[PDB]
Amino acid sequence: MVYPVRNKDDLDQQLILAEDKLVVIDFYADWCGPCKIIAPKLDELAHEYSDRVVVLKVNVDENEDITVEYNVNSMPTFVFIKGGNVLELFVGCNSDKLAKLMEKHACIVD
Amino acid sequence: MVYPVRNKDDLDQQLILAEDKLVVIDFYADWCGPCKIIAPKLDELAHEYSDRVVVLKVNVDENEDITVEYNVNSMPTFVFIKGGNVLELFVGCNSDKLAKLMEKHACIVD
Ligand SMILES: [Zn+2]
Ligand SMILES: [Zn+2]
Ligand SMILES: [Zn+2]
Ligand SMILES: [Zn+2]
Repeated sequence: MVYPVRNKDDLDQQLILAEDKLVVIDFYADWCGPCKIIAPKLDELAHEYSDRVVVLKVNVDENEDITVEYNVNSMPTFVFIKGGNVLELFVGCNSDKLAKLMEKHACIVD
Repeated sequence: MVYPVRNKDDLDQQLILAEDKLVVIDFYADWCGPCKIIAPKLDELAHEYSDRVVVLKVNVDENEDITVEYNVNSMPTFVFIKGGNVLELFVGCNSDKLAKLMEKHACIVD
C-alpha cells in the first residue's frame, strides 16, 4: 500500500528510513481524474515490490511546500528517488510505463 | 575512441543508433584506480573494432540514474549489449578477458 505524506518533515524522515530502497512519490489531488485512474495500479505495484520499493503519496492541495520543492507543475507526477537523489521524473497517465519504470529502478491536468 | 554518455536520453539514443552493432558500456569514476589502468586498452579495442562495436562510457558520479537501471554495484563494470538486449555483464580489471569478450561478441572498487 501507498503511504500518505503529512508534511515535509514526514517525507524527509521517510526518505532516510527508505535506506537503499527505491522511493516513488505520487503527487495527486482529489479533483484530478487521471490521478484516480492510475491509483489502483500504483497500489498493485506497491504490494509486488514491498521488499524493495517504498511508495509515498503527496496530496498537492495540502502540501504546497513539498510541491514547490520538487517543482511539481502537473498531475500525475511520479518522482523516482534512491538515496535522497532524484533519479527520474515522470508525468502522465501511462500505467504500463509506470510499472516498467518501477521494475527498471528496483491525461495531464494543471 | 570511447564516447562519454551525458544522460539516459543520450544513452537510449546511442543504443538505437548502434543498430545491429555490439555496444559495450564502461562504468567508471575518476577516483577509481583500476578504471584508469584498463582505460587505454579499451580505447585500443574501440579503434580495432570501430566498424562493428560501439563503445560507451558512463561516469557513475554524474549518472546515478543509468547506474541504478543497470544495477551497477562495482567498478569497473562492462555491459555488453546487442539490440537493446543485455547479453553479458563483466566486472573486474582483466583486460585480456575484456579483449576476448569483445571479439567473441563482435582490482574491484565500490
Ligand atoms: Zn494490502
Ligand atoms: Zn583515434
Ligand atoms: Zn531511470
Ligand atoms: Zn557472451
